Order: sequence, then C-alpha cells, then structure tokens
Amino acid sequence: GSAKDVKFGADARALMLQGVDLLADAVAVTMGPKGRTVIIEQSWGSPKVTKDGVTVAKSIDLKDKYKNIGAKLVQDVANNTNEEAGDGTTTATVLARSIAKEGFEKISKGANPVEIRRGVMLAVDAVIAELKKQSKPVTTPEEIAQVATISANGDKEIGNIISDAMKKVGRKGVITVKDGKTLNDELEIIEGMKFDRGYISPYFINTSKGQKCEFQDAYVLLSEKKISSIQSIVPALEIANAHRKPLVIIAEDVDGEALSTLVLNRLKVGLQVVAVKAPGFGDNRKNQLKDMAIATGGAVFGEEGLTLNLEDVQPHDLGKVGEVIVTKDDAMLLKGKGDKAQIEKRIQEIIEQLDVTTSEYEKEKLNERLAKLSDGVAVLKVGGTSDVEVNEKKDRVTDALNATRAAVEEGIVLGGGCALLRCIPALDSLTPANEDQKIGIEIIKRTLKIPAMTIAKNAGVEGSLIVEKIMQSSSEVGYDAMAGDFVNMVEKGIIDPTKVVRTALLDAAGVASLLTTAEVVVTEIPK
Amino acid sequence: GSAKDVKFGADARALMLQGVDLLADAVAVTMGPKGRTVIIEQSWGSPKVTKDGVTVAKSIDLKDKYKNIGAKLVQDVANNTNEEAGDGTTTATVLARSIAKEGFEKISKGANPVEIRRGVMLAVDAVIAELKKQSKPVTTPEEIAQVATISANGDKEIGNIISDAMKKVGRKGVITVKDGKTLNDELEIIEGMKFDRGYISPYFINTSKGQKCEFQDAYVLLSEKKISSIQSIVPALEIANAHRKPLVIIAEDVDGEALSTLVLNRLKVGLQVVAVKAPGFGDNRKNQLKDMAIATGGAVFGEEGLTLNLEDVQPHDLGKVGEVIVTKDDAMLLKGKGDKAQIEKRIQEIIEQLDVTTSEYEKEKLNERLAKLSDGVAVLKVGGTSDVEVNEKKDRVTDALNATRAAVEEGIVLGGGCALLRCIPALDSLTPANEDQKIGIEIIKRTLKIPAMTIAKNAGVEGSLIVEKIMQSSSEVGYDAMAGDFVNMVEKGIIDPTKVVRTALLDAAGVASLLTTAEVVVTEIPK
Amino acid sequence: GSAKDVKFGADARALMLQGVDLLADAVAVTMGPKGRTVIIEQSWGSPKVTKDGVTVAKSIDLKDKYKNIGAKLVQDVANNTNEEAGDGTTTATVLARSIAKEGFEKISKGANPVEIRRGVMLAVDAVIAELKKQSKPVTTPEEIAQVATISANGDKEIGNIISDAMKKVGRKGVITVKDGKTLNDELEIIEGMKFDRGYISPYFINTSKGQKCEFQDAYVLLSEKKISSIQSIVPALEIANAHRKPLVIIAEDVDGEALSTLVLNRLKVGLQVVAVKAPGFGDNRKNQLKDMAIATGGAVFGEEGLTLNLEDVQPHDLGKVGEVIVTKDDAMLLKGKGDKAQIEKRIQEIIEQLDVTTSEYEKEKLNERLAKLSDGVAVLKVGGTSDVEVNEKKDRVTDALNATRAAVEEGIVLGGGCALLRCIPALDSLTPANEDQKIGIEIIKRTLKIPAMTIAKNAGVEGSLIVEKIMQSSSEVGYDAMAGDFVNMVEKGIIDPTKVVRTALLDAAGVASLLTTAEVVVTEIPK
Ligand SMILES: Nc1ncnc2c1ncn2[C@@H]1O[C@H](COP(=O)(O)OP(=O)(O)OP(=O)(O)O)[C@@H](O)[C@H]1O
Ligand SMILES: Nc1ncnc2c1ncn2[C@@H]1O[C@H](COP(=O)(O)OP(=O)(O)OP(=O)(O)O)[C@@H](O)[C@H]1O
Ligand SMILES: Nc1ncnc2c1ncn2[C@@H]1O[C@H](COP(=O)(O)OP(=O)(O)OP(=O)(O)O)[C@@H](O)[C@H]1O
Ligand SMILES: [K+]
Ligand SMILES: [K+]
Ligand SMILES: [K+]
Ligand SMILES: [Mg+2]
Ligand SMILES: [Mg+2]
Ligand SMILES: [Mg+2]
Repeated sequence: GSAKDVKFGADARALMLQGVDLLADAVAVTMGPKGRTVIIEQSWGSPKVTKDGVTVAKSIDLKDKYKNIGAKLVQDVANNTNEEAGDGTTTATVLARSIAKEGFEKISKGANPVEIRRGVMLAVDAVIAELKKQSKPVTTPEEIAQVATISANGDKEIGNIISDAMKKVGRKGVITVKDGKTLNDELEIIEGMKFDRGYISPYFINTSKGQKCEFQDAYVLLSEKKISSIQSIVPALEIANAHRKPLVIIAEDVDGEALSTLVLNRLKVGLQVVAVKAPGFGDNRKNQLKDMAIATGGAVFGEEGLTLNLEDVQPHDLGKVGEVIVTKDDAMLLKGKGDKAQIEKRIQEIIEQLDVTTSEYEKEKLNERLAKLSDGVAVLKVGGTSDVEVNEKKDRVTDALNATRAAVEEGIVLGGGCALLRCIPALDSLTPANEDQKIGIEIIKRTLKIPAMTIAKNAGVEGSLIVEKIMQSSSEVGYDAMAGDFVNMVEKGIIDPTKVVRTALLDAAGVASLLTTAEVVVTEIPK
Repeated sequence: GSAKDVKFGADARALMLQGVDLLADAVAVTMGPKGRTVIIEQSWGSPKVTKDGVTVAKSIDLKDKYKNIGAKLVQDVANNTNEEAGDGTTTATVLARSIAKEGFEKISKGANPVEIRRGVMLAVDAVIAELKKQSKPVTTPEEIAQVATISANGDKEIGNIISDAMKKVGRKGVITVKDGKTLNDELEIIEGMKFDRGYISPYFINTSKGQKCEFQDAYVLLSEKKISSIQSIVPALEIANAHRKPLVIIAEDVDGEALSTLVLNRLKVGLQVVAVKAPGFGDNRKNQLKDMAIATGGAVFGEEGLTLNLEDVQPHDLGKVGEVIVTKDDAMLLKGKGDKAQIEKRIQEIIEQLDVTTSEYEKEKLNERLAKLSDGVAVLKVGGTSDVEVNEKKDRVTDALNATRAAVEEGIVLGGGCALLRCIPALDSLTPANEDQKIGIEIIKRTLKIPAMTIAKNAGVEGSLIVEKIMQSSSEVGYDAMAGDFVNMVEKGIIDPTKVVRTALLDAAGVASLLTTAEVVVTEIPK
Repeated sequence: GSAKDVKFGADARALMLQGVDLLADAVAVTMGPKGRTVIIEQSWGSPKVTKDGVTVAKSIDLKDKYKNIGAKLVQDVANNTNEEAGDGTTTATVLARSIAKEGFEKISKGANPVEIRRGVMLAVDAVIAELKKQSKPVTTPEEIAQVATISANGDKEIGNIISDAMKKVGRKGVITVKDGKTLNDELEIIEGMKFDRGYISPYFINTSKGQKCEFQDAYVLLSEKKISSIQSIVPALEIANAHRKPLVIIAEDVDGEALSTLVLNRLKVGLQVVAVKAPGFGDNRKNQLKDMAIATGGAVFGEEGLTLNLEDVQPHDLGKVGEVIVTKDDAMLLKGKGDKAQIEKRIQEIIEQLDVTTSEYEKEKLNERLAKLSDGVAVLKVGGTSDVEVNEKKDRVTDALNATRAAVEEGIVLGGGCALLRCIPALDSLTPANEDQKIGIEIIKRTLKIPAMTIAKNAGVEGSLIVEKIMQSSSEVGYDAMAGDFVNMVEKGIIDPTKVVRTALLDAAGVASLLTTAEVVVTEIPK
C-alpha cells in the first residue's frame, strides 16, 4: 500500500554493494590477533567496545534503503554464523562480501546468475568435504587450551581457565560465564546439588561464623506439596529425634504452624532441623525434587500420581546425605546416599530426554539437571575495573567457550585461514557443467584466500604475498600474524574448529550467491 | 467528497501505460530458466528475494495515482492468475502489458474500444479452444516429474521429490510444504491416523528411549465428552484388564479423578493405559472422532444424538489397533481393525461432502480427513542455510506443486510459450464482424508471441528471431532457452499445464481489454 | 534499527579525544589546593558550585555523539573512582585523558593497540606494587587529621572535627554528614541506643522544661507485637508498681485500650510509665528490639518462634536501664543493665553478619546496630549561610571522610602526586615483551607525572620544572603548592591514601587503554 521506488540492474547492485562494503569494512578491522575494536554508542548510557563481528554487524543500519538491504543481508550472514557456531562471524562477513563483490562483477547480459549460484554451492560442497577430510579430532586438553586461547584473541589465561573448567566438569559439562567484582578472572566449581533457595526461618542457623546451617549425615524429607498441617510434620520429627540425626525438609513451602513447630523444637529442646523451599517453578521443580530423591535415596511425598502422604513416614523413606550447607541465599547437598543403579537410570532417562527437544530452553534445564546428577557445574567470573572492560572480555570468553565446544564435537583444522587455503586444489579438481558454474567455482576459489588476506592485512603486512608464500609452502606451514613468522601451525597452537570454518563458509555463500542473482530492487519511498 | 483530478484521453492513457510498464518491467526479468530475482525490502527485518511474479507485482505501488491505477490493474491480473492456478503470474503480467499497450496504440477518433474488447475476447475464446484441442493428458509419473521440474526453475530434485510424494500419497493426496532445519530438502510420509495431541500425563511413558508410549494390539476408547468421574472409566479398565490388552483413551479431556485412577493403575499394578486429548476445536473434533471410531471399529461415547454412556461398555464397543505411538506432541494410530465397508462408506460420504462446500477452509479439513482415512499425507521440508533462501525455494516448491496439480487435473501442452505460438493459425481462421473486432483479433495475435519472446530475451538472445524460427519449424519443435537450442519439447520435458496457460491468457485479456476502453481517469488530489 | 553513522580511524579518534579533552579540561581546574570551582546549572532552581571531579564529569554531555562517547568513557572513569574509593576523581580524570591522548598518538599501521593495552596494564601492575611497597600504615590521630585536612582542600577545622569524631566513636565507627542551621560546623555524639520514635501520648511528659519524659533506673518492657488489650499490659504495671520503679514500654504500637489504661494510671494515681513505638519497618525492627533486649537485659515479648506472651511477665524478664530520655521525635536508653558477655556475643554475631552482605543497604543497617551497641554514632553538621555554600562544603567533608576511611584501611603515601612520581624507576626496571608493550610502558611512564604537573599548573607555576626538581630531589621531598616551596611532605602533612591513588590509576588505565584500541566508531544519526 505504501509508495515504492524500483531500481534495475547495475545501479541497484552498486548501491547494495556499497551497503555490504560499509558493513564488511566496519567488521573486518576486528579480524585476527592484530585486529582492533569497534565502539558502538548505546542510547541508555556507556558505549560498548567490542571485537565481535556479529555485534558490529547487528549494530549498523543505513539511511539509504538500497544500501540497508545489503547491510541486512550481511547481518543475516553474521547472525546465522553466530547462532550455528557461536564464533567465526567476522570470517563469514568477509567471505560474504567477497562472494557478493565477485558475483556482482561477473553479471553480464549472457550470464545466468542462478547457475552461477549453483556453481558456487557445488564448490562450497567440495570445500566442505575437503575440510572434513583434513580435520582431526581433539584428544588432549592442551589442544583444548590452544583452541580456547586462539579464540580469545591470544589470551592464554582464558584458555587455561577454560581448559581447567573442562578438566573438572567434563568436556560436555555445563560452564556459565558471568561478571566478577574482582580485577582477575576466577573459576568456581559447584559440585553436588546446589540450588538457589535459602532458609525459610533465619533461626535455623547453627554455625554463626558464616551465618549458615551445617549438618553431617542428615536425613532428608522431600515434599511435592507445601507442608501445612502439624500432623504432616510430627512423624518425620519423631523419626529424626528417635534416631538422633538431623533433618532437612525440602518442600514447596512451609506454613506458619509447621514453621512454629520447627522453630520451637529448635529453640527450646534443640532439634537439628532446617527447612528449605523447593527450587523451580512448575514441572522443573518436580523434576528437581525427583532428582534429589534419587540422589539422596528417598521418596518425594505429595505425589500427584502416587499419592504418598506425609503422615506415614518410614526411616527407609527418608533420604540421607553426609553434608548439607544451607545459606540465606542458597542450599547444597553433598554425598547423598542414593542407590547408584537408580542414579544411572535417571541419568540415562535425562540423556534420552535430551534427544527429543527443540525448544532450546528445556535443553538447558535438562543439562543442568544432568550436571547436578554428575560432577557439577563451572562458573567463570570475568574480571575488570569497569563494566565496558568486563563486557569486552566476556564476549571473548563466550567466543572461546563456543569454539572449544565446537572443537570437542567436530575436531580441529589449521588456523589463520590456512584451512580454506588448503582446499583450493579440491576446487582445481572440479569439472564445471557449463560456463556459469565455472564462474561460480572461480568465485569461490578467489574467495578462499580472503580470511588469510584479511588477517595479514590487519597485521600491517601485504596479505597477497603472505597467502602466496603459504600456498607455496608445505601443508603444515602457515603464517603466525602475531609473531609475523611462517610456522608449523599445529605445533604453535594456531588451530580452528572445523565446525566454525564450514559454518562461516556455508552461511556466507548461501546468502551472498542469492544476493548476486538480483536484477530489480524494490524499496519504500522514505517519508 | 474529496477533491478530485480528472484527466482525458491520451495523457491519462500514457500515464496508466507508464504504471503498467513499470510493474511489467519489474516482473518480466524473472521469467524463464534464465530469469533473475527481485529483492523487496520488508519493513520489519530481512528483505525478501523472489522469482515469483505475483510477489513482485503485489509489492509495487506508485506515488503517481494515474500510474498507480494501471499498476493496481496489472496487480489484479497477477493476483487472479495466482488464485485460479497458482502459477503463470509472470506470463499473465507480460500478456496483460502487451494487450494494454497494443490497445492503447489502436485508439483513435473513429475507433470503438468496446468492440475492440469484444474482438479480443472472441480471439481469446478461439485460442483457449485451440489450447484445449492440442492438450494431452498426463499418464506417467515421468511427466509429473517433468512438470514439477520445469515449474521449479529447472530443479530436478524438487521435481523428483514431488513425483515421489505423489507416487506415495496419490495424485489427489495432501502434500504440505514447510521449512526445514536441515540444509537439504526432505519428504516425510505420515501414514495412518496421526494427530497433534500428545499424552496427558507423563507417567504413561513405557518406552523412554524416545520418550514415547508404545503399545501393540491395543483397545481404543473414544469419547465425545470429557471423562471426569471414576465410574466413567472403571468398566473400560475392567475390560482391558480382563482381556489383558492395552487401552488408549481418546477423549475431549481427562479430569483429575480419572487421571489419578489411570496414573495409579499405571504405576502401582502396571496397567497398560494411555490418555490422549481429542484433536480439533469444535465440529471437526467430533468428525475426527467418528472417523477414528470407523477406522478402529469402535463407537464414540457421549454422542449428542445417540446418547451413549461410558458406564456400560462392551468389549465389541471398543475399537482395536495393531500399534499406537503416543509422543509428547503427537499421537498416531496404526493398523485399525475397523470394517472395510464402513470405512469406504465414510470415505464416500467425505467425498460427497466436498462437492457441496466452497468455504476453502472446510475443504482443507475434509481433504485432511480423507487423507487420514485412505493414504496419509506428505510433508515437504524445504532446506537452506538462511530464511531468505528457504523462502525463495519454498516459493518455487509451491509453484511446482500448483503446476503439477493443474497438470493432473487438466493435462499438459508445450512449454516455453510455444503452446500460445501454435494457436496463431486458429486466429488466422477467424472472420471478424467489423473493423474494431479485427483490431482486437490482431491485438491478441500479436500478444501471443510475447511469452516466448520474453523467455528468449531473458536468455540473452534476440527473441523475435527465436519466435520466427519456432513458427517456421514443426509443431513439436520449440526453443530450449536453458540449453539455447531447438529441440523436441515433449522429449526434453519442457511442458506446461494447459490450465495455467489458459488462466494466464484469460485473466490478462479480461482486465487489459477493459483498461483499453477508458477515456476519462479520475484520481484524488494528493494531500 | 535506527540509522547509523560510522567513522574510521584518525577522524573518529580525534573527535573522541576532543570529547575527552573538554571533559578533562573542565575537571582539571579543580585539582589541588589552588584549584577553582565549577558552577553547574540545575533545572529546578539554584546552581551548584562544586570542586568535586565526578560532579563536574557527570554533569557534562555533548551534542556531538563522537565527542560524547569519549565524555561518557571519562565519566565512567570518574564514577568508578568515586564508587570504589570516594576520592581521587580529578586525578583519575587527568590520568585517563593522558593515557587516552598518548595512546591515540602512538597508533600507526604497524601498531597493535591491544598489545599496547597489555603493556599499559603490566606497567600499572608494577606501579601499584611499588605504591604498596612504599606505603605505611596510619598509627596516630595526627595523621588522621592531616589526611582529612588535605582531602578537605586544606581546611584544618574539618580535619580536626573528623579526627575528634574518629577519636570518640572509633576509626571504624559510624559518622554521618548532614546540613546545619548554624554558620559554623558542629559535631554531635549520640551514645547509647537512640532511635527515631518519640512518645505515643503527650501526657507521659514528666519534665516540661524540655517537653520530655525523664526517668532514672527504669524497667523496660519490649514487645514484638502490638500491645492492645488490658490483660496484655496489667501485670507489667503490677510488678512496676510493686517494685516502685518506672516503666518504658517499647512496642510495635499501643492501641486505645492499653493507652487509655496507661494515661489514666499516670494522670490519676501517679504511675511512672511511658510508651514508645518500635523503630524500623520489617526485620530490622525485630533485630533492633533484640539488640535492645540484649543491651537492657530483658526478653522480647511476642516472639514469632518462641511465643512469649505478655500475660506472664516476671521481674527478671523485664530489662533495666539507668536512665531513659523520651522526647517528641526521639527516645534513647542509657546504661542498660544487660549481661556483658551476651552483648559481646550479639556484637560478634553482627560482625559475622557483616562478613556476608552485598546489598550495601543492609550493611549500613548492621553497622548502625553495631554502633548503637558499642560506641554510638557521630553526626557532622556542616555550616553555611546559604544552601549552595553548605553543599559545596559538604562535598569536601564527604571527600575527607572517604579519604580518612581509606587511609585507616590501607595506609598513606606521599601527597601532591609525588607517590606516582616515585614509581617511575619501577617502570625503568621493566623488560617489555615486544615493541607495543614497550609503547604502553612508556605511555604509563609519561602519564605518571600528570597529577603533580596539574597541581603545579593550577598554582600558576610551570609544572614540568616542578616535576623535574621533585624527581631530582630526595624521596621524602615534594612540592607544597600551597606555600609554593619544596618541603618534607610527611612532616608537612601533605599525604594521600594509598587506596585512592591506586584506585584512580587503575580505573583511568583500564578504560583509557581500551578506548585507545578502537578503529571504528558507530553512532546514531541525530534526529
Ligand atoms: N596468531 C595468529 N596467527 C594467525 N592467525 C591467527 C592467530 N590467532 C588467531 N588467528 C586466526 O584469526 C581468526 C580469528 O579472528 P577473530 O576471532 O577476530 O574472528 P572470527 O573468529 O572470524 O569471528 P568473531 O569476531 O565472531 O570472533 C581465525 O581464523 C584464527 O585462526
Ligand atoms: N528450459 C526451458 N526452455 C524454454 N522454456 C522454458 C524452460 N524452462 C521453463 N520454460 C518456460 O518458462 C516459463 C516459466 O517461467 P516462470 O515460471 O518464471 O513464470 P510464470 O510461470 O509465468 O510465473 P510464476 O512467476 O508465477 O512462476 C514457462 O512458459 C515454461 O514453459
Ligand atoms: N598543599 C598541597 N601541596 C601539594 N599538593 C597538595 C596540597 N594539598 C593537596 N595536594 C594534593 O592535591 C590532590 C588533591 O586534589 P583534589 O582533592 O582537588 O582532587 P582529587 O583527590 O583527585 O579528586 P576529587 O575532586 O574527587 O576530590 C592530592 O594529590 C593531594 O595530595
Ligand atoms: K573479530
Ligand atoms: K517468474
Ligand atoms: K578537585
Ligand atoms: Mg573468534
Ligand atoms: Mg512458474
Ligand atoms: Mg580530594
């Protein structure tokens, strides 16, 4: 319904290329070890300093709508690369700009850009097959540290701390990045079942040094329903007092009558009890209670299908731990006495629940449940003096974690853009179906030198000479742009994940080669 | 009541022709195998790349209201062609522009454009009769693959996957296109009675390998009313326990009492039961329940007319299945033991229900029920690396499905615009009533060369020489613009549906010949 | 989504440096004893005159977005230095401007600004280690007075009054600044437990000379619940009348029946009673009541876990005070007769509660409770003839308290910028890893003379000659810019807190060295 402007052919393609060139020229300055940063103004306060390609891409829009179309398409390239792999967005941006420029140069009257796109995709398939052929799996934690160090702009402390976290909680474990109140980065390992639910009554503290509740070899009473009646808590207290053992009551809530009974028996006769609210909101709360029951060797009272009531409690029905810490903010359970076979069965059930899930919010919850049933979670606290420093370093820590996970799942190739450089003879061994497919294959072949050229150009040297000397060298030798040397890349640690490289190439090609099929561009007339 | 501007004659016709010419020049670049794409800016995000004619047409509005009138009329041409046939909108746009231009050139003082319109419609009737005379029915799945390949811009994989879907679910079956999370396209065939309602309680899972409920040779209890009381569910459980067979209960819902009984019997004694909500949101829900009862050999309980009660259930009253799969999001019934004659009677009743409806939404539900009763449905998942490529390919998959259905229902003619080229002697055999009808017949005769000329022009060659060489050749010889040679069109697979060609010609002519009857154009003053 | 402007390299860096330079040039005029003030217009009335660096920094925003980015970054520096330390924001501003300018000058094609940042942070670590080596603890109240005098722009009366406050309530005690209605500053020491709730009924006044209620050796009845009934107040009156001793009833509230009984007993028969509302809203009210019970040797009635009722009150259950003062607005308790070891246990419990707190709102509440239990609080009332004068002097009093607290916790170094000047040989004893780290070390080395140069430049002398003559002198000799001569800084009292100096240096370096890594700046289009 709105009035439209319509452009045809080379003028529209030139304007779209100007937009692509602006966004890629702003992104490409951040590539490699000698890459620089981009300052983006935020409308609500302090500006953001970043070295992340998708962050620079997403934060650029142009007043010219023909240039903004190309900007949005390269934004789609960088965002798809960020979603699929979590790293390699700058590489994807420069590859997409190169494919778009070389495809725009090759459009003539007799050219068929759709067949050029077909040739581009065939060449990308060949290059991805070569990348999977030349990849090797990660088998040492030193390779993990090298991947996390390269992906964090040569920061060996971030690589070492990610390697330590992955040593402790496992290669497929849960690691969460957050900010820190200290100048230095730190790694905290949370083992057992720790959840962020504190006390219900402050009077339950029996360790005034840390203002916390401390028991050893304690009974555990787990309730799916909120414990309200006094008759629902008297037999459990009777068991816990007749056996002379502490009692941790984890429930949905505890009302005033049961709280008054617990606090009276704590402050008057000296009963070792503590009440903790059940973590979670909804079905995940019930799943976490079942996990705690299996880990502690108890049964959950208040079942909505089994109807287990709190008035007939047996000593075998109660779970057992060998240490519990209850703080005002959180509570943890240590060395639960649950049966190992049932714990393994619950772990297998969680793993099989992970196979059918697509919401990507239930997967995180299930992974957290699996981690709490296993060696635990790792928290990386990122240090700095200001919020802008912490955000800039946290983007790099997230990049290193994503690249390390991709290297774990799919292996490693040579870093520095040399992996794409070693795939050129696999395009030289290709027979095109026609001239347009040949044009597309040559477009991809010329594009395969772009990441190494950009990394060398950011280092202040002539990238074409560097790429020529890499291609004249052996297959193990590439260019260390940090030292400015020609080195064995595996022995020097410059390595990339295979997944990141192929994700960047595929996501750049699929959009740029479709952008180079256009003849007419329709925009709205600006108001 | 708004102030108006009024234009007379040749200036108004020139402005409307400028609008028609702009829209047709933006649409015509997408025609043929060597056609290109159009990028349309979307206001909310990523732009849209398309080769579809009606998408380019509908997305163009002009600030000049006199040009916008012609643009809206040729939009109506493309939209009517899309509604009737689902393909051929670019052909319709270029035919409409040709008729409008030739009719605007032929208006003089002594001319009668209404009689010119009469001659145009008479010529179009002659051409449509010739097209139906020269059409051939589709009798091989190879022709199906050829039609779907030509309609999907020469993609052989889309044509092959549509041919496989149409082999499996039938030539009049249900085939639904949707997006895919994988780079490649896939075809999923859903057989039996699968609906979008999963379980009710997660305790019914007896196969945790895929988090699903798995039974073989199960009883089915189907209820049109909600199952809430204990006495509504106890006799059915008694029958299922006495005969020692599983029981799936498909109802409107299951309230807490019956659900508690079902879960308690599932967990404690080990009763093989599962509860599923009835699919649908109204009358279609009851129709689907009746179809399930006929397919499974049972009866629907709680019927509004028959008044069947759940408190007196017989073993013959329950339906039977050979296998039922109940997952979290869907449930399916396989190998129903219903009577074949009643299934055929229900199928015939559904077929006769299709002949007395025109809402185009109940028709889809009736076709889905017919597919679930006889052959199942097919789902084409379209692959790509980004959403823009997925949408661009999904447009062509939809075009190929529409063209294949049109070819099934009405047959095929020659592709490449040669079918319209072979209808010119039929116009040479006509005798006009007067001079204006002769003018209209000549307008249609000159218009009939336009699609082949446009297809050859987009390929980079001179279209007039190509059209002359086609008309000088045999009736089976046309121009392969993809290979750029002169071939047997049927043997090379370059074929079109007759319905698409005649729909495009009729829809272009009816609006453009009425546009060429105008003398005064009234617009609003732009505020 | 908004249209963006993008700038590259030296032009963007020049604009950002222009913003940094304007903000630092407005802040730097306030540095040192001969610094001047800044008048900031306030939109709701009288302007604000200030000598505080963070106040000038926070109150400057620019219409040019590229200059505003640098202004916001130096504002972040000053705000961080204000939050961690409470002083030294002008020093941090000038250090940040120096690091930003020297880093912008050193960027070339072959330069790597990230490694330059690495060298900057390594040099700052060396300088902070040297500062901690050359620091000495505060051991005399004369040093406290000297620190508070230097931090209050040479006002020896503010330094003397802060030294007296820290003599009376301790160096870790609670000291609160507020305005005064008198031209001169004054210090008020509040001992005992004084809270903000006066009487309830005006008939309780037994000393009309000050309109106050005055008892000596009084019983104290504390209630956690609202005393409302006759039975809830009768036996306390019975024992206080049988022992012939006054009664102070501190409760949540007193309803009409109990209040009528108390007023009738006071007016008719002459009962020495007074009712006081319980200070606080929430858990802090209950904690203050427990503090008063431990201090007075009584028990809290109406406990939510102990359930102690007001109908069985014993003489030992009541607390005892040596003197109570009750006025209209406040009430205080003096010489409570509580057991000393329980008071010490409560004090240690409060101290251990202070170990785990992060809200920084409960921390001041716990500190106020600890002050009301150990040694009272100090209030500094700032004098002046107008509100602008009182605000300008209150800023300096707050600066002096913050610097005094930092000197208590972390020690002192030489004032006048000489402490940073004595850390230059510790950078001369550093071996850089490469050329860019050498550049960063030289940037910090040239930056270390900036505060002394600015202090000397504000005094009207040539700062470079002063800094050269300081560095040619002994390690104890600096420049008194107030007297304008070279003196012994420790013997003249010109000393700084170590924490303030290291906080300013670290906060300036961490942000300026990250600002000097930028190559692209993205701002929004000004609407
Ligand atoms: N010392 C080095 N010598 C040569 N190449 C290096 C060196 N360190 C890293 N690289 C290469 O530089 C690239 C990393 O660049 P960078 O991390 O800035 O961008 P990216 O991974 O494409 O995207 P993103 O901006 O999202 O992180 C990789 O190809 C990596 O192999
Ligand atoms: N290889 C070929 N050689 C010659 N003509 C071809 C070839 N492939 C397809 N055609 C012809 O090109 C036309 C298809 O063009 P296209 O599908 O772009 O437009 P359309 O059907 O008019 O509209 P729509 O945009 O809705 O698909 C048909 O007439 C078809 O017969
Ligand atoms: N008489 C003096 N001679 C020399 N230097 C002095 C003298 N008095 C104070 N100084 C120095 O001047 C500096 C104090 O400056 P000023 O208090 O104005 O700013 P600041 O501490 O950087 O920040 P803020 O504006 O937040 O107070 C300190 O370095 C102090 O040692
Ligand atoms: K980057
Ligand atoms: K088309
Ligand atoms: K100052
Ligand atoms: Mg990276
Ligand atoms: Mg088509
Ligand atoms: Mg100061």
